[PDB]
Amino acid sequence: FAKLVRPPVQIYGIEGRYATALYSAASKQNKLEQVEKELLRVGQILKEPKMAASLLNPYVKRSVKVKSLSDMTAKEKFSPLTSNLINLLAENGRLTNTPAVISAFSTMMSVHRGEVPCTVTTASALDEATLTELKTVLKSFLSKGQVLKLEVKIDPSIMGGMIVRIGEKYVDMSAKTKIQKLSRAMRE
Amino acid sequence: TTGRIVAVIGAVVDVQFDEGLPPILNALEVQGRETRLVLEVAQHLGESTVRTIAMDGTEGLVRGQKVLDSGAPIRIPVGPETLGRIMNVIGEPIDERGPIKTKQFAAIHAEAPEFVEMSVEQEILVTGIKVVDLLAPYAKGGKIGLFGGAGVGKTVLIMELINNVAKAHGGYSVFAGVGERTREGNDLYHEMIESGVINLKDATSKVALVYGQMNEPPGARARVALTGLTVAEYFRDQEGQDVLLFIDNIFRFTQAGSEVSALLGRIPSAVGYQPTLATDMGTMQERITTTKKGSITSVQAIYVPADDLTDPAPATTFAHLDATTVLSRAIAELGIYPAVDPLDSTSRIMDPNIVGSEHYDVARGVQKILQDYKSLQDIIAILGMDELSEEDKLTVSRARKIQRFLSQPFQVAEVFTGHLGKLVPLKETIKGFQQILAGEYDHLPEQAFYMVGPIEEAVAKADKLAE
Amino acid sequence: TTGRIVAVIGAVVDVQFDEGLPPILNALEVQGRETRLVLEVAQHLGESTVRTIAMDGTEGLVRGQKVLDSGAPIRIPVGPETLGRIMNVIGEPIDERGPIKTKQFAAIHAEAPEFVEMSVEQEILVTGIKVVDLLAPYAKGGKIGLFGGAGVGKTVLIMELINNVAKAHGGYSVFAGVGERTREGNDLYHEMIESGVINLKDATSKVALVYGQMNEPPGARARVALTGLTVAEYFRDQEGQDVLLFIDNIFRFTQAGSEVSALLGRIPSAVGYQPTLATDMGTMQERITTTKKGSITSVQAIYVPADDLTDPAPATTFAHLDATTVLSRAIAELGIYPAVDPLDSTSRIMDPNIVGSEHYDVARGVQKILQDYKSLQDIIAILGMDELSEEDKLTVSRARKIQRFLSQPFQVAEVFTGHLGKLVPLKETIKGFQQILAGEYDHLPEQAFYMVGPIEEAVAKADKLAE
Amino acid sequence: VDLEETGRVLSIGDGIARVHGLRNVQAEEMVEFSSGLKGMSLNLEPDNVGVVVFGNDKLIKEGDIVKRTGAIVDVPVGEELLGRVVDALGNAIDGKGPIGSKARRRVGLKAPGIIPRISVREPMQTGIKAVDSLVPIGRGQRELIIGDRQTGKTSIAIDTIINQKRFNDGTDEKKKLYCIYVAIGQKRSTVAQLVKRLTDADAMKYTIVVSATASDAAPLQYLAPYSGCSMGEYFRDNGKHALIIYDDLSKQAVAYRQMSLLLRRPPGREAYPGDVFYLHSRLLERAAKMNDAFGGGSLTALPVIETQAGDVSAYIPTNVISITDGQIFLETELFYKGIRPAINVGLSVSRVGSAAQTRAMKQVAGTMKLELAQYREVADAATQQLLSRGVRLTELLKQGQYSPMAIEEQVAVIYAGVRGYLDKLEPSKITKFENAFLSHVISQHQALLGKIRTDGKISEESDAKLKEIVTNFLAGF
Amino acid sequence: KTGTAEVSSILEERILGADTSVDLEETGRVLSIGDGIARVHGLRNVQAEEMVEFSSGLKGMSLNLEPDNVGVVVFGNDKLIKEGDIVKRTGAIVDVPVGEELLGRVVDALGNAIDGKGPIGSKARRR
Ligand SMILES: Nc1ncnc2c1ncn2[C@@H]1O[C@H](COP(=O)(O)OP(=O)(O)OP(=O)(O)O)[C@@H](O)[C@H]1O
Ligand SMILES: Nc1ncnc2c1ncn2[C@@H]1O[C@H](COP(=O)(O)OP(=O)(O)O)[C@@H](O)[C@H]1O
Ligand SMILES: Nc1ncnc2c1ncn2[C@@H]1O[C@H](COP(=O)(O)OP(=O)(O)O)[C@@H](O)[C@H]1O
Ligand SMILES: [Mg+2]
Ligand SMILES: [Mg+2]
Repeated sequence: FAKLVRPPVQIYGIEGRYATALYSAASKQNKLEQVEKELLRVGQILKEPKMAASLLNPYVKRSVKVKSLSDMTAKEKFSPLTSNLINLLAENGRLTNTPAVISAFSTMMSVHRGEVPCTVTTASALDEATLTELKTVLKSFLSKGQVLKLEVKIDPSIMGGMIVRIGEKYVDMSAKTKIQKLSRAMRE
Repeated sequence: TTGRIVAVIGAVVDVQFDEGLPPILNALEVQGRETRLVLEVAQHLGESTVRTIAMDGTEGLVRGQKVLDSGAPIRIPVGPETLGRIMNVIGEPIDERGPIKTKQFAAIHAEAPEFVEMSVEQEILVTGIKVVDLLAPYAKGGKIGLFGGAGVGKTVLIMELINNVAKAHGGYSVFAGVGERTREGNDLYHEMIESGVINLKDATSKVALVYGQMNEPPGARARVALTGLTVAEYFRDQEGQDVLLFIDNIFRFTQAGSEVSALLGRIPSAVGYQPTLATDMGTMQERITTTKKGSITSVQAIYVPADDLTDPAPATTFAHLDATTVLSRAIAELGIYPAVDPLDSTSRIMDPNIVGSEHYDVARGVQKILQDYKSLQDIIAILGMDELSEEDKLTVSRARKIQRFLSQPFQVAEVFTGHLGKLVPLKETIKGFQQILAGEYDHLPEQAFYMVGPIEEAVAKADKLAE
Repeated sequence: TTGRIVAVIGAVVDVQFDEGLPPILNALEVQGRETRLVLEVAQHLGESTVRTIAMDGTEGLVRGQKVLDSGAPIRIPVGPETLGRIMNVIGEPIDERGPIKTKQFAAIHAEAPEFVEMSVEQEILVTGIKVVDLLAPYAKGGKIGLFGGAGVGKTVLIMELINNVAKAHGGYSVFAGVGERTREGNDLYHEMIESGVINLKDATSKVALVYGQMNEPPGARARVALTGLTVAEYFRDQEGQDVLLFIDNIFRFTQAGSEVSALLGRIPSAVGYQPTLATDMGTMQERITTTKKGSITSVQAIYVPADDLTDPAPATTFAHLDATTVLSRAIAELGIYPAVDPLDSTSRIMDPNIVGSEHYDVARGVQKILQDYKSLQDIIAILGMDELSEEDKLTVSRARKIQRFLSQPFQVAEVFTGHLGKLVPLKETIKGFQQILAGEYDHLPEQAFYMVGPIEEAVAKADKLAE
Repeated sequence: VDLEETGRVLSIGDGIARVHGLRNVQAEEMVEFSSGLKGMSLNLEPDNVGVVVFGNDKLIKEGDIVKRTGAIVDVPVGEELLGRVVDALGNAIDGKGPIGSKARRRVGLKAPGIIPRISVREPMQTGIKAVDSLVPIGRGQRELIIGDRQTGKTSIAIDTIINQKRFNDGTDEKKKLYCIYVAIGQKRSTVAQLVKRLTDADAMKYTIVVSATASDAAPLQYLAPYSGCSMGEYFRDNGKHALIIYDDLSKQAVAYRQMSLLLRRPPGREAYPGDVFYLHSRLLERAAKMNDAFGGGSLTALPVIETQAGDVSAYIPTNVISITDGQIFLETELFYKGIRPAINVGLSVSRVGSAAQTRAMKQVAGTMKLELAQYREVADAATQQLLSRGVRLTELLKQGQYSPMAIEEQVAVIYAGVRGYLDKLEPSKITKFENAFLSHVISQHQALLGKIRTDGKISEESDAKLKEIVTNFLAGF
Repeated sequence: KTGTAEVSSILEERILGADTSVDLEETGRVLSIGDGIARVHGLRNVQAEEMVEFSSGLKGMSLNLEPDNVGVVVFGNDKLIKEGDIVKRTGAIVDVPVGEELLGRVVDALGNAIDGKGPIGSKARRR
């Protein structure tokens, strides 16, 4: 078979297989950025209430769906890769999980351009200076060229401190866990 | 309408109809086939796909062959021109005597007569056979189970029933052979030709044969009972007469249904039978009734797996039977014919409210005396014949005379007995056994009752052999 | 929080919370119903969906309907104000007497007592029943179990035990009827009202009733045993008292689980039972223990499917009991009542260091003679009781006398048979069996022992038989 | 197309359609297919709806239009149904016109709780001596009739129904009993003959017949008991007395097993699902006896079960024995021998109805039960006496067919038998005596029987006059 | 739901228009192989119970024709067959030689002599 080039992050499931096929197809020939832009475009194109209502009805024949999608793709001037992907999803009847593919490829493209999603959780918000030093130290955690994608949720359930996720790495300096640890130490 | 074969797993074929789907149970013909292949729809998988059970070998089919939607279920030729003609499940003749020419076609998937097309009063079918008509009368439009099935006279009895019913009441008959050995099928064809119930020359036949062979796929052996039912339903409704329908074998009907259910991918139920066993049997057995126009009396040959009467197959068929006949090897040894076990035979209508008080009392007396003789036979075997009283030797003599009188000579067995067949009416039988029980004939020899028609023939035989 | 129903299959409902997910066991309220429908959470499916079991009929649930999280598991009213009342799964009174006014609620899903809480005391509880007291002596504070198929005497025996034990009981009592007849619960309610054990117009009621009878869905039968357990636990832990917890029928707690397990998408285990049978049974049955904070003397009626003690449910329950009492249909067909099988029944306190040496010796002698009789039975049944040595005939006679003597007339059966209820103190039981064993009563007829109190009543019966 | 109140059949096959749409369809709601059938929406799934079709799946096709009716599965109930035959959905099948009913009741409605009920205090007369004297059935009871193939169970049910005419022709509204006969998985020929038999006995004017014969799809056989039970619950809740006879409840179990297996559910023991016990208890818990604060009505139930080769410890027989308030074990050995009704009084019990039995019958049947029990244990002097008396009683309890007896005649006959008047009569002639004796008391001495019936007891003067009658008659026989 | 031909290799081929240089009518590419069963992609013109021939010299009988793939049963050890192989139609249902040329010869299930007495005469074939 054709030795497909594997994506960086492995997505699994039906969306995973379709997205890995698309990523392998795009990586050779080199069209990942353009195909991602086209995928984002079709993200809205199909979302149109008329098109969505006409594509979620399984009683319109697959022939009509494929013809309508060919007309839409021609009317939008896509790469042959995206047009063939939409045709393939339509033939197999996998339109109801099309967004999961566009989502998957996004997750698959973000890692391609080097990104490590991050999460920070605190009892209360932060002052921008402290957020800046967090940015600096977390970028210290990463490697070379690996941009960071910070997210700062606020969880009052914890009683203070901080909780930080960098990919699968996890550091929990929250008051709640220290309280739990010390309390359990007492009871033993 | 035209679709394409998309899948072929064994005897299951998945077809795809881009235009319009055929309802369930229709028949589709595969175009591009050296011999007619018919597929019966059974599911609607969605995406315009249907799943069909094949009625013939699917080998040599290609993913994409065109399939033509007939538009109605399997339609067979029904009429008076099917009498004496063998034909498989889809109605094509297989006796190589040309097409079955008829002006009528009937779909094999019909519905049982509504609640108002139903006779509300029981009846009795007089077959002209002493033992059957006395100890186990055959209800009109009621299923009769027939046991034994091995060199005891099942075929000769079937042929005699055919002849009597076509001679007394004038109705015809259908013989649906479900899962039929081809050797025995040909043998039966020739036995019918010899005995005369089929006539290849003058077109005066009395039987329509419908063979679902034993090497047809499971989807064909499961439907031949329905083809036979259709052929008989024509005569009931359209001709307005009483028909006989011999189903041999019924266990093979249930077994083929089970195989089809498994092939379609359904979880088996009790002993690995189809989950739809009760309804699969009921949909057929509910078309063998006594409508207000005619009636169909069915005779199922029955096989009991593992000799277990509680196996789901016979446990489900016995729920439908309205009578029972038990041919026994132990009675063909004695030279009695038909070798019907007088005591093991049963009937639902053996009720004084249905068959009348006199008939009921005669039958009960005969059964009681036969049981008494059976009990006394142990004493004879052990303590010796001397030990009997005089009110027991008399019962032994009377029971032996009754056993002899229950035997009869058939019209379809004149090349086995040297006598001439008798069709004994009912009143003759009841009077004969009433007289024998009363003791009016205690002075005659036992052999004067062997293989004779009415009682007067026994008198004449006694005169002829004593003088 | 607020989620929306997405699936509603049988009694299993899927609810999607976009905001905070509820933990497991947490209860939810379906908003928009005529009555209160509580959904107990059971799984997290990902994508912010939770599968739940509905504590009431789910008909009328619409996809997209709104469900409101409650924040805590099913909390029921507990206290001394739940005595004389009738409750259901979710703590709602069903006696039509007003809300249960308590100042303390208990979640029905507490954890079992730790290991440092168990109590090792082992006393003997005298029930006034000869077979139970002699061979399988019940213990105070222990778990007891009555095994038996349908219609062998489980409920009659448990009502006799209610009567006896819970009349001579100064502590509280709790009857949880899970999956039994509703008219049986009504009869129990009215028997208690008449017997003074319940005061509808006072505060001297000593029995709390919980009821999830058979008419209720599978989600209510599963989680009603837990409600009874919680009501009993309060009276144990908090009030620090000695409780009686009768359950009937506990099989219906596991059965109900296997009804929802199928719908929870879990692979069935042995005979279609949920894969988690033993774990659920254990978590339920280890909360009924007698700890150091109090005592629970729980009697549980356990139903044996198709009279099969090899079934996973009774077979698993056996390991959670101190004393058993395998009621048998074979014995019940002989007329013996209670049909306790003396050889299947066991007990932990059948120890010479707890019951004594005369009690232990007598019990073992009775068991030995009954086992010898069981060994002989197969030969006795065919060859007859004449091909037996004299010692064997003596054993047969003694064993039959003992079998009959173990039968007793209960007071709760006064209506059935018209006899008079009898209690038999332990000393009288031991003395009577000593006498029968020694041979003191070999001149009496075995039918002189059938259904009598102490043995002197057997002697009086024999004297009356002589007349 | 309105994808909220209407959907399209995604996939038919097995008798379980999958529909796409019906976004506002309630669980267990009834929907109507385009062709004409009806279905019940079991599985509300995220993407479709599993509708069980109450009919033949042949008529349904992928693409058809399913329209929700808007109401939970319910059936028409009322007085308008008496004398009519109806399928499992309340649509008449006897062709006598539209059913025309004003009230509709849910088939899945829940049984009454613990407070509405009250102990069984009234007798349900069956006109069968063996049943009425030895295993009495009260009103509100659930008395299983369990037997084999052809042993006379439908005969018990039909004799009960035919016997209720003495009360349904009178004026006392507190004794009239309205019968319902649910026929499940049963030959339609038998149902038609049974309906003719009832019409000939003038027993249809107060009888409903619900049919789900063997040619009817599995969902209809699964749903017929609930339709019948709602038709009976109407009378129960309206202060009247009803008597529903499910026949059989094992055919319903087979239909439900088919339904479950076709849905790919985990088969259990004998391939029956786990819900079979719930299936039957849900149904038999509705035969209650309401207390006077709720009307005082009642709904008796006489479920019928067909054991297999006499196996009473099977799975479904044991479930229904754990659900019902008694038994009437009909034995095939006895039936074939000659005893009919072949009730095996040894194993047949009635836990509840013992206290509802009539005093006049109570006193006589008590000694009858003791005598039969003693005879059962010895099968010289006292032994010979017990054998003789037991055989007399056993031949006394034999009965004809479709000839139910009033309680007073049963009292007279059993009294003659148990007081030893037939202790000299040859054991064979007892029936000949019986059928003769009744005629005598049914002709000349109506005053005595009427007084017994009105007073509801065998008073001492009634006892003396009955003694005189029996001895004088036995003098000239 | 899922199909066995939805593997990312087939979808990759079809996305960039590489499915037109492969003759998916008389040839196929093995998707799976295991325990003597191969699942082949293609062979759109293959008849039920027809014999296909793998690239490695083995034979097989195509029994299960599903929408996505063909289930072939291999006539020998599946050691030699690897995912991605090439399977060619033979065109004819399985048949065997017949005649008096077989008498006294030990043959295997397909009419090949296994007694080492030389070739098998064989004038006629039979399905
Ligand atoms: N009391 C009776 N006296 C004489 N005969 C009887 C009596 N009851 C029933 N029978 C006979 O038994 C036969 C079957 O009776 P019935 O239909 O009541 O049994 P069943 O169990 O309903 O049968 P099935 O199981 O086939 O429905 C009848 O034909 C009838 O003649
Ligand atoms: N009425 C009869 N007279 C003479 N012979 C009979 C009669 N009935 C059956 N037989 C004998 O029974 C044997 C078996 O017949 P048949 O029933 O046709 O075969 P099978 O039992 O295999 O179907 C025959 O050889 C025949 O001689
Ligand atoms: N001690 C007893 N004396 C007489 N009969 C009894 C006794 N115990 C049980 N029975 C019989 O058993 C029946 C009650 O069975 P029960 O135990 O209530 O069923 P289950 O086992 O389902 O609870 C009664 O009808 C009665 O005839
Ligand atoms: Mg009970
Ligand atoms: Mg019946």
